[PDB]
Amino acid sequence: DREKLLTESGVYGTFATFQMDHDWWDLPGESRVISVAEVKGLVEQWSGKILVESYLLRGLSDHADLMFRVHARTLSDTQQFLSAFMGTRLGRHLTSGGLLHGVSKKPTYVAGFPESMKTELQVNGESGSRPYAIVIPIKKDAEFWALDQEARTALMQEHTQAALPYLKTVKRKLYHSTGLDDVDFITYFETERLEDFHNLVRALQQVKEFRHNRRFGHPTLLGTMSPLDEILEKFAQ
Amino acid sequence: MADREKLLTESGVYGTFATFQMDHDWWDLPGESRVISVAEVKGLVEQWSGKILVESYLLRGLSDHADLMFRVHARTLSDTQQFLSAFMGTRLGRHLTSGGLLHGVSKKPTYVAGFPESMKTELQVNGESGSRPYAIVIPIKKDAEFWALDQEARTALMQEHTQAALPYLKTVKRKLYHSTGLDDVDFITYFETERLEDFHNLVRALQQVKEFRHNRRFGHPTLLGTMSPLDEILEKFAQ
Amino acid sequence: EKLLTESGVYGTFATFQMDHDWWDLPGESRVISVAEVKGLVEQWSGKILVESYLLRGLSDHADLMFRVHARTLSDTQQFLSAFMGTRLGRHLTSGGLLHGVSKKPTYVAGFPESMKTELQVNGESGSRPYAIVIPIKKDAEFWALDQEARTALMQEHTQAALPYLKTVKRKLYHSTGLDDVDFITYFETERLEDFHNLVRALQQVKEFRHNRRFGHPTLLGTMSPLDEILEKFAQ
Amino acid sequence: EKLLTESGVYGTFATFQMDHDWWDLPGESRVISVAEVKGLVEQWSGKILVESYLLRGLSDHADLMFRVHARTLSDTQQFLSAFMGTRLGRHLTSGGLLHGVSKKPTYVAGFPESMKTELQVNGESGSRPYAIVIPIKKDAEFWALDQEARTALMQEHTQAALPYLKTVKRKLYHSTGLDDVDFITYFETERLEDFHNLVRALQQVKEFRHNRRFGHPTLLGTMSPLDEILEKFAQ
Amino acid sequence: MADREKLLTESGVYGTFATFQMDHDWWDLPGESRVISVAEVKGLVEQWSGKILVESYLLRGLSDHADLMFRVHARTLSDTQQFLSAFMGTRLGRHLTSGGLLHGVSKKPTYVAGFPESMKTELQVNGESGSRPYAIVIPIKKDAEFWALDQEARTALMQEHTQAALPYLKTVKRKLYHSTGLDDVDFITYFETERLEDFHNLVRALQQVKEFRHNRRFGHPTLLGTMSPLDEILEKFAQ
Ligand code: HEM
Ligand code: HEM
Ligand code: HEM
Ligand code: HEM
Ligand code: HEM
Ligand SMILES: [C-]#N
Ligand SMILES: [C-]#N
Ligand SMILES: [C-]#N
Ligand SMILES: [C-]#N
Ligand SMILES: [C-]#N
Repeated sequence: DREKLLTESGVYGTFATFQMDHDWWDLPGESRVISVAEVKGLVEQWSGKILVESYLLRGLSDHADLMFRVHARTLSDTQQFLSAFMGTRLGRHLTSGGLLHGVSKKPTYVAGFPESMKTELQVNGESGSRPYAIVIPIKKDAEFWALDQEARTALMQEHTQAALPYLKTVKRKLYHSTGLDDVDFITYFETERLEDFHNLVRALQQVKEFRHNRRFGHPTLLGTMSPLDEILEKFAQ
Repeated sequence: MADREKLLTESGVYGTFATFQMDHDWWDLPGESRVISVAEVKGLVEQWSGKILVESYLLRGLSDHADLMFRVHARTLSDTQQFLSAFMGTRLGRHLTSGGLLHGVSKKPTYVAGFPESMKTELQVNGESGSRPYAIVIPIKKDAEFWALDQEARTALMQEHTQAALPYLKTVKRKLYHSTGLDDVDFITYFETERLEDFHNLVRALQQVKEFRHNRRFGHPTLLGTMSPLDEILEKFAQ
Repeated sequence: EKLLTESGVYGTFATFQMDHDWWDLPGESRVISVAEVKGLVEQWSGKILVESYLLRGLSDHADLMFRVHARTLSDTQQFLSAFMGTRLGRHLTSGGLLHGVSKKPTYVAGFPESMKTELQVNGESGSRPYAIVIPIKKDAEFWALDQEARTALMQEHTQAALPYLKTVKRKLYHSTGLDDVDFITYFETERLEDFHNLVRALQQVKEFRHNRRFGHPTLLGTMSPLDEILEKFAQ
Repeated sequence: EKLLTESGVYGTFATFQMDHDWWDLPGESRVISVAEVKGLVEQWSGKILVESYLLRGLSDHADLMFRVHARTLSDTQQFLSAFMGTRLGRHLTSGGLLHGVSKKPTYVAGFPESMKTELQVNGESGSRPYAIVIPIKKDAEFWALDQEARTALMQEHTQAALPYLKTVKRKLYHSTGLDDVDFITYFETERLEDFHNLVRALQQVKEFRHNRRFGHPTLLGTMSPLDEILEKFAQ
Repeated sequence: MADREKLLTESGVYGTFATFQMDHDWWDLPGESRVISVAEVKGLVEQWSGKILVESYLLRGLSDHADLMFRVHARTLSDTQQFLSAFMGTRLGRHLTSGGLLHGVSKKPTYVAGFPESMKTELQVNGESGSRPYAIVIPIKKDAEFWALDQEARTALMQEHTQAALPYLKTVKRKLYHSTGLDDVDFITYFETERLEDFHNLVRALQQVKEFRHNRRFGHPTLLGTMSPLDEILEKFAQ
């Protein structure tokens, strides 16, 4: 039910990044192929309860080789899966990178937008395989929360407005992360055109809302989306 | 039989949050050797069950760079020190990197007396009846501004704080430790909940009151975990 | 070169540091590993451009840097993932990693016609020049400004730098959204004291105070062919 | 004794953490290592004073702390380099390291005569008391004030602390120029709840807002003879 | 015999500060093997005795996370690069974790000319005649404001700076390297002294002038060490 998890509300989303130790290559090739096999099996073992997608950060994001985007209706399940993964022979040679959670929620400000804008917001992304993926954690300043509903709705309409020209070439998803870690939002983007995504962020950097981002990125995780087998394959030969 | 509940609720009781992370080499130990290690620890906690209260949380896979957390109640910190030092001594403890470590006294309320009587009434309910609830720990440091204020001013801020939280008194258990002078934070807040989505909302609500902007440090780290008996946690390290 | 001057070309800066246990390897093993990499680079020399810098002894916690030009970052990813896969790469701790596309000038058009002319000069005729890389993040104020305001700030920026237009080669990469910086600046020079003066000069204009992040890290190295660098790793 | 109260006596705070690979050592080798250190300390007990604190289980990433007094830092350097040279010292990752000279009072003379009187009492009747160490750095503003202004700030500081003069011993080291802090504060007490109140009290005076750095780390430990501390690592 | 001092006093001479920390595995080497390693380095330095000047400082036990520091003078940084790369290559170097690394040009005074003639006279004095003095290194970054100032304003600030420091020209040797553009600081300051208490007072004095508040970065790290010949430092790593 990928359909259900990727779009519904109440679905927790977790982003876990990992980096491979050096002593992993001190292991003989044989030991490594077995290790890869263990993990692929574990992920397949969980495919019933949760969704797991893989990203190659190696060579695009500093100090990170692999990232999982995990959807689940409870974080407990996500915990059980991640603790197991980190337990495997492969997991034991991975230094845990960033770990961020956030629930997907129903839109809060879109209702107060022009009806013509709601129409355009119907489109989310393109039809693409092995797209780039970008993840940007966000913390708002105290000011942002002090604002009243009308004020923020105005800021968001300005945010949305600037982004409309990229509505097709950049898929987007927003996770509400407050209280589960040190950020207010987790933003997630898929795109085949990074030059568009770059322009999309400069455009958003010029709206008013932007200056309220006490934390913007750190880390800004850039990677290529790919099946788990092809990623681990690189660590076996 | 045993008034264990006193430590968990009484005032003057020091409360300590110690996190640990497991080394990679812990699995170089044979599966059997690891299960023996669990028993060593389980016994040690039981040996101390007279002097202190110890509760366990699985942080692995929810909190970055942390696998295990203990919430230790004790009427003096030397005792907590001895136990934690002993724990780190067990075979298992020898393969644990000490993570964050925070202390704080639980005290009788300072501002609640100046609230409306209807508010004092509602604050009697603390949490739900739940087993294996999520647990959250958020360290907090107030800015210099906050301390410069007078009692009346602060009493007003906290009354606003309480009001914002009222819709969540049931679905979120709470406890506050006074941590100033024992480390680099002023308070240690601790919460149990079965619905994190509520807790998320509880925090968005508090983010919008006045008091909030006086938190020079809020979280960093924000420790999220599952509450569970010590056996089941250590069991996981024996696969 | 097509990649070095045209727009739309991604530029990537990847830093590496050599592990201690690398020298525990026997002399033979070290030289064979060197050969593996040299081959990998030529293997990619068709799809991408790769240049090397010895940071060892000039930049802290860094021995080596690659500047990789490519029309897609996927290629750069594949190459870097491969490089770190070689026996040599397996003894390298990934240092800093930054990407940025080369873009068509945004403010130069609004400059005086005499200034546009002078900007045609970029650098000197030099081999094995020093190289410097300085990442930059602008503050929120800077983006809020209007085109005229920014066009003005940059014109003052350009003005301060004109006396160094000859002795300092320059290139600017637009890095926003691919990492935690807005620009990646890259400079080649034979005279660092000139480059030092160029930066002290720029520190005094208005624009400068809008650089929320300036350096961190400031990567200083000598430019050199890949062979000569790895050779030091063949002792 | 001699050193703990006179001026011109440098005081050094050194923290250490025991590595994991220490428990891979056989039990005997560890006791021999323990014996080594105990000897080195007694060997130096003539020239300098050294005291021990068990931070293990009270301060994160710290097991042991030394408070070393000496009339010159040269001596303290020699001792600390030697200590870290010992078999045990080789299994300790150095934590924080801070220096500060003990100096004669600067602001106390301008206080009320009744206040000078009360400050004569310093501490309690305690054995194996808790110890707290808090580094402090003042902001630029604090130094900009004139002597009269600061003297007022200190008098408000002193006033707030008077109720705790008996249950809390204090010592102040002047650390500017020997590291990245201006002051190192050190306190012994049997009641932490008192010390807690002492710090909550002082947080409310005016002076406090001038502390650009407060703690980081705030080292909490129990004071104990070196023998009983090392004993735990010989099991 | 050797005009070594060309580097220590001339302008246009790059000065580089490199710190190192000794790995744990260095003591796995047999005693004899370590002494040979010392000889290798002593030789490498003497091999370079033509092109550069190298001085050594023992940071072990005075500076956090650092054992050894080199102050290297060279007319080009490439030479310093090659030397440091060779040094880091030696048997000894292979067991050293590279700490901080900072470069800076020695330049002729910019503000001293605009001072009173009585002040220029006093500034002729630099330091004392002392052996094995303490050494301090403080990296510095000025804020944007400082550069926005005009020459006259900065000259005033520096004259106030100089004035505050006049009482210490005897007990504290000083040197200033202009570091902007070679790393993340604008200046590298270097001091030798037999009396740290004097150096301490010197810094409180400078903390009270106007100029000081423009130091966006001050120290971090503040490197304190004892100056000594390379052999006696390395000698300590052989026992
Ligand atoms: C085509 C691109 C984008 C579109 C259409 C878009 C639109 C929106 C909309 C409509 C909302 C609020 C809707 C609601 O909660 O009811 C929102 C929220 C948000 N967006 Fe975007 N956005 C885009 C790109 C981006 C980018 C590139 C970032 C980069 C950081 C970003 C960061 C955020 C954050 C942090 C929020 C949370 C604000 C809040 O709800 O309080 N968005 N976006
Ligand atoms: C159901 C949820 C909550 C309720 C009913 C509640 C209520 C209260 C009350 C009545 C006090 C004053 C008690 C006293 O010290 O006399 C207080 C203090 C405090 N609360 Fe909460 N609160 C809730 C949630 C939270 C959360 C979610 C946080 C932070 C993440 C938080 C942080 C604090 C802090 C730092 C204080 C100490 C203020 C001080 O004594 O100076 N509280 N709370
Ligand atoms: C001889 C030396 C230099 C010259 C001639 C020069 C000239 C220019 C020019 C003409 C532009 C406008 C680009 C455009 O219109 O898109 C520019 C942009 C820029 N320069 Fe330089 N520059 C020099 C050195 C430097 C240095 C040393 C730094 C930083 C350490 C730097 C940082 C930047 C940045 C961050 C931008 C992009 C600003 C923006 O597009 O918003 N430049 N430079
Ligand atoms: C019983 C408790 C305390 C007493 C009686 C006390 C009293 C004093 C007095 C009289 C001075 C001025 C010394 C002089 O004239 O040179 C002073 C200095 C200082 N105290 Fe305290 N204090 C106490 C606790 C604390 C605590 C708990 C802290 C920090 C958490 C602290 C931080 C400082 C600092 C940073 C200075 C140096 C100020 C300066 O010289 O510029 N003190 N103290
Ligand atoms: C006896 C001690 C000292 C004396 C006589 C002294 C004197 C001077 C003088 C005359 C200058 C002007 C140099 C020029 O024209 O370029 C200067 C520059 C400078 N001094 Fe000192 N100083 C002393 C100590 C210190 C200390 C202890 C520090 C920092 C911890 C320091 C930081 C600086 C810096 C950063 C500059 C460069 C400012 C600029 O060129 O914009 N000085 N000093
Ligand atoms: C915005 N997603
Ligand atoms: C609120 N504890
Ligand atoms: C300037 N590039
Ligand atoms: C106050 N020492
Ligand atoms: C002034 N050095």
